[PDB]
Amino acid sequence: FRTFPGIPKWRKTHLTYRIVNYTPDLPKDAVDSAVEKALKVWEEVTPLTFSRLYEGEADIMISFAVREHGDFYPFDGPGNVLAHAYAPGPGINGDAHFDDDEQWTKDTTGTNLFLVAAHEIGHSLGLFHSANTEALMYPLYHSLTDLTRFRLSQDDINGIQSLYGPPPD
Amino acid sequence: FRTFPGIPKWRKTHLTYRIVNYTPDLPKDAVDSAVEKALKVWEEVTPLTFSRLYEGEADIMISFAVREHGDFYPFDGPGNVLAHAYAPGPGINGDAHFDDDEQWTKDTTGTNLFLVAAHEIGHSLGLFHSANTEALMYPLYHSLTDLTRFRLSQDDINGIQSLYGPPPDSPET
Ligand SMILES: CON[C@H]1C[C@H](C(=O)NO)N(S(=O)(=O)c2ccc(OC)cc2)C1
Ligand SMILES: CON[C@H]1C[C@H](C(=O)NO)N(S(=O)(=O)c2ccc(OC)cc2)C1
Ligand SMILES: [Ca+2]
Ligand SMILES: [Ca+2]
Ligand SMILES: [Ca+2]
Ligand SMILES: [Ca+2]
Ligand SMILES: [Ca+2]
Ligand SMILES: [Ca+2]
Ligand SMILES: [Zn+2]
Ligand SMILES: [Zn+2]
Ligand SMILES: [Zn+2]
Ligand SMILES: [Zn+2]
Repeated sequence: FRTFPGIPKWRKTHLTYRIVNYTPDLPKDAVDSAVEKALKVWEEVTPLTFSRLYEGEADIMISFAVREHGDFYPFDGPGNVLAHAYAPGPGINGDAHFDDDEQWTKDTTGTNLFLVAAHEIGHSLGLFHSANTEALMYPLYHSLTDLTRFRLSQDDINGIQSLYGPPPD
Repeated sequence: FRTFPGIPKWRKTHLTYRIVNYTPDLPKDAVDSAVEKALKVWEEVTPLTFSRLYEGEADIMISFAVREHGDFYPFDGPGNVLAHAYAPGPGINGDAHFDDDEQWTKDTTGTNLFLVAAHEIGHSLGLFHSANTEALMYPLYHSLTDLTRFRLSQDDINGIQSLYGPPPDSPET
């Protein structure tokens, strides 16, 4: 795993998230579920808890975008960069952006929203790209048919606990 | 990507550089622009920033030299070795020297100063020679045309970020 104990991690255990907009690719219920599931992968092995907001600035602002979208890193059309996120902090830090030029799907027939969102929130919590190839934090989208086999790698758990510790239970 | 033995890296996130002398090959402003652009490629993907000094010792002392020049490794005349730089650290470390027996150029008609300067500053920041053929840090200068297309390869990016991490306000690229 790769962390950089200069860069601040979140100073609190309870984080807020807000889904700012929805992709035409999927039913709003699936976006909500994918995000919820992605957040749970991390709450499970740390003492981090999350709550949703519908107005104001949540710590982790989640949005779909295309090309230029208000930050210094424009998306690139179809494929390649699927989404990006910023490490802990105020403002844009902790935010996660998803490229709508990708076809977001609940299965593996396009870009699986859940898996990429899980990786993105990784970034939102202070995790950087892992060198380990089976890690969720590995920067490579494998059109991984077996979503039924997904499991956070020991590397991912080791990395996120390095910053926040284990769950209290 | 490779690092120097022992992972030396700068501890400060902000470094100073000073251009000590100028080559007869190019006007001074073109030398300055090539160096600025060479520093900029790395600034863009790390938390590192740089500031120019015009007197005294900057972390990264940049100079043109020929044959013996006051250090352990004399240059070798036209061709072959083009420049050499030192790993992060005090004094001579972090410095970058360019062989003036090469024809330093703004384009590809001679040895592109920008390109070799970018590889040298790589060295000054802690990166060693990549075994990956398309990495700026591959130790071979080549028959490249499009300077316009220039972008650090992922291997160079993963190298320098393994050392410094990415820009604080930026995603990992
Ligand atoms: C080294 O840069 N690589 C990158 C930059 C960007 C990324 O990691 N964003 O978080 N891409 S990506 O968008 O293709 C990507 C994003 C999420 C992911 O989840 C499993 C795997 C790959 C891969
Ligand atoms: C033993 O290493 N081989 C070497 C030693 C020396 C070097 O790497 N200086 O940094 N050379 S070189 O001078 O030919 C060289 C320098 C810069 C460069 O930038 C794109 C490509 C090649 C190639
Ligand atoms: Ca894209
Ligand atoms: Ca935020
Ligand atoms: Ca879409
Ligand atoms: Ca020095
Ligand atoms: Ca030479
Ligand atoms: Ca010359
Ligand atoms: Zn963005
Ligand atoms: Zn990523
Ligand atoms: Zn020298
Ligand atoms: Zn070199």
